[PDB]
Amino acid sequence: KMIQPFGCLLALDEKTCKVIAYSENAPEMLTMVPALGIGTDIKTLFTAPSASALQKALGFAEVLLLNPVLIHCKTSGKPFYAIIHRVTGSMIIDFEPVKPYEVPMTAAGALQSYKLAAKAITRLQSLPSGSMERLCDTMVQEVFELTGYDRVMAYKFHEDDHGEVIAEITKPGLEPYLGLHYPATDIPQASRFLFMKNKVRMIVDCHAKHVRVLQDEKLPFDLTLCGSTLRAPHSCHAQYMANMDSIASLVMAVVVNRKRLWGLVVCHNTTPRFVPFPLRYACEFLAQVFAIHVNKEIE
Amino acid sequence: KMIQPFGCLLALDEKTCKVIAYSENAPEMLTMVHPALGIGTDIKTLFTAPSASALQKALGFLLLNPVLIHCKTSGKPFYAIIHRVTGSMIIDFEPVKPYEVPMTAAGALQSYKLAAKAITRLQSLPSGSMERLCDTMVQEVFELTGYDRVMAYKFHEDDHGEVIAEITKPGLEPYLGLHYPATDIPQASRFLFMKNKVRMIVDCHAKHVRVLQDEKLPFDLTLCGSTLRAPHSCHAQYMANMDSIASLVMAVVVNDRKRLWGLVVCHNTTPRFVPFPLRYACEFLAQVFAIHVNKEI
Ligand SMILES: *[C@@H](C)[C@H]1/C(=C/c2[nH]c(/C=C3N=C(/C=C4/NC(=O)C(CC)=C4C)C(C)=C\3CCC(=O)O)c(CCC(=O)O)c2C)NC(=O)[C@@H]1C
Ligand SMILES: *[C@@H](C)[C@H]1/C(=C/c2[nH]c(/C=C3N=C(/C=C4/NC(=O)C(CC)=C4C)C(C)=C\3CCC(=O)O)c(CCC(=O)O)c2C)NC(=O)[C@@H]1C
Repeated sequence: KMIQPFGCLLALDEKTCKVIAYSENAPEMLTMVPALGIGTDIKTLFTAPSASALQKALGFAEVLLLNPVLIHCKTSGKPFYAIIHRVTGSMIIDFEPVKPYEVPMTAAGALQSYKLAAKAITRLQSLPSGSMERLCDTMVQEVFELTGYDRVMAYKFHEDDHGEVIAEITKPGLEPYLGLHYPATDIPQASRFLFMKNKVRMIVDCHAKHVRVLQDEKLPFDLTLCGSTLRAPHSCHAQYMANMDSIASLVMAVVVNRKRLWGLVVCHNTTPRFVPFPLRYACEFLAQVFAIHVNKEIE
Repeated sequence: KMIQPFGCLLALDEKTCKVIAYSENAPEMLTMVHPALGIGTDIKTLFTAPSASALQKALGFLLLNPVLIHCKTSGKPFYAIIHRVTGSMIIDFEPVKPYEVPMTAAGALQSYKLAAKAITRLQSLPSGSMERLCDTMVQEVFELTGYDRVMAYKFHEDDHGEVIAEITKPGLEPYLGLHYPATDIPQASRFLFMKNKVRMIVDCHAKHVRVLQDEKLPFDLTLCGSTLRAPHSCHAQYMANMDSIASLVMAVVVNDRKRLWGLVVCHNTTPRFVPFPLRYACEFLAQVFAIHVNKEI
């Protein structure tokens, strides 16, 4: 029930379209502090066509969900990307903030993001088969040019489930990890499914003060939120990251197919870092492609 | 000096950033009709400030397209697509429904993601069959665009064209295997096919619109590369006899030793428009198709 404080979270009831859980920083972020709490209808917060654009999604099944919806707060004119997913009877929105001079550029930032992702995919296919080393080298390189982080590493999970840094690129001056071997318990099991579930997963600042999520108290159970892109890490991984002077990361999951988590393609930064939803989504596609050629060379 | 009427055009002086030529419809599309728009207008008066400063930043450009803009009072939104010529900067304006503006980026990711699916089905093909390559592409395109008819043209060594791959909606006469003379496509239309990469005709019976420029302009304003450009009135008549009212053409250039190897072509039986992000995503699907075509050769 914790989320990172670079965006905010709102869950709604699918039938009524009324807030049934909100993150602690939502009302400061989305209104002028007409208020926001349990109960709020969403027409009272955004402009009409953002509001009208959210309600259409209720109807779309999750084989027709198209993110991000670009929204504008009613009064402030403040613009966010809204990022939807569905857990049985309930909608859950991640809002992520848009700088104002990006609003005119949102279609062609989308297009460019995929354009780089697609090209890097071409460089992948044209590679001669046989070598896991040049493949995984190309993967981490392309991801480095694509994402700008301070370090990029692939991992590979052996049958014991422990991992070996099998590939690596960094900006000049940083200590290497290429080759090293760490224990299978360094990544807990329920974390491993979560990676499998949210194909891309992002931590903007491990020293962030995290924020709480408040649900309607007339619900007899607790609502599932670990799908949200604003999922807050465990405080244990946050200290591990700070000690090793990696403060941001972005993760990609390597699921082959007999379906298994093979590995992870990862970026680490030594200062804060935020990449917006159009990129993260491009990386979903690169990840699948990479999973397919990894499985090919196993054969 | 004419453009298709679904959009409107503007060209700006590269130095002063005021209008130096405008399409006749444009005062009606951009202003809800000095006259609000003519030779001399500052675009600062036409649009809203961040839409205007979005445009002024392209004067320093590398160019990314399309820039969504809004008009001053109405708030009508447009995709604004930009390209460069010698002393000026040209803008095509295309219409964007006001209640889909929240869905712009998602309609942009959703198109380029389908194109990228087609690119992997192509590259995973067993090599050694030009017939298998084209048959997939025209079927991949056939699902991406949704026109009534997709075909491939191959240009022989005497420049005549052959329909070497096709897939259609059921009930239409197939044109597969047909040959046609070289004079059906003049050489200037082939160079423009190489330069625009992807060209669209929305309604070959649409009445075309003239572009007016101040005649004291010290150079001629060329609309060669403008996504609105009208067809020559000869092709709009040949299209009607074939029952094709709208098309979408994607050139297949090899060694980009540059030569136009052929075309991937979409014809439809009723008017049909597709917004620029998709066309942009197919602009890459063609390049990947030309790269595999050259391998087979
Ligand atoms: C505390 C409860 C335990 C814990 C939790 C935890 N760890 C992760 C993710 C990673 N931990 C990694 C560990 C290693 N081991 C190495 O040798 C190494 C190089 C210095 C690292 C970083 C590791 C590889 C990951 C994967 C993510 C990554 O950035 O590479 C998580 C998931 C975080 C999330 O919410 O996304 C949790 C909860 N880790 C411990 O060490 C404790 C035993
Ligand atoms: C009048 C000046 C001449 C003319 C001009 C013209 N033609 C095109 C494009 C095409 N013409 C095609 C012709 C054929 N011939 C066939 O047998 C056949 C199959 C039934 C067709 C469609 C042809 C293949 C094209 C290419 C475009 C396409 O639809 O695939 C153009 C270019 C139009 C533009 O502005 O983009 C012009 C100017 N065509 C004639 O027939 C006259 C002799």
